[PDB]
Amino acid sequence: MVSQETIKHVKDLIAENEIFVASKTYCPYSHAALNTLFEKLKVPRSKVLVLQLNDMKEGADIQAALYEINGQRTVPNIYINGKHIGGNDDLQELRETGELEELLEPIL
Ligand SMILES: N[C@@H](CCC(=O)N[C@@H](CS)C(=O)NCC(=O)O)C(=O)O
Repeated sequence: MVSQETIKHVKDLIAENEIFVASKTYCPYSHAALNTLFEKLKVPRSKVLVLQLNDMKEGADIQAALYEINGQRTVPNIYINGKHIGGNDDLQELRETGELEELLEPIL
């Protein structure tokens, strides 16, 4: 299983960044989520930590830690202000119900 140190590291990165996005360079859904955040929602790049797990030594451990934490297995795995949003579909869902704006206010 994933070490407790890895779990702690991931929890820390999520808490230290207004928006946290576990991603993979070749993931169509990650491109979509980031496009929405940066271009459509105009979120400042400095407010988002984007980790391309497929390009990181600990990428695999981080993805397993995330499953341990929130039960999600896929990327993108998005958090906004420490609150787990989910994947791209989850992000788009919140926009359609008009609930994403209230979450981004403190960040924008
Ligand atoms: N419905 C999900 C789909 C995400 C998805 O399928 N991501 C792929 C990468 S393109 C994935 O995580 N596959 C399993 C893995 O990479 O471990 C979303 O909208 O985020």
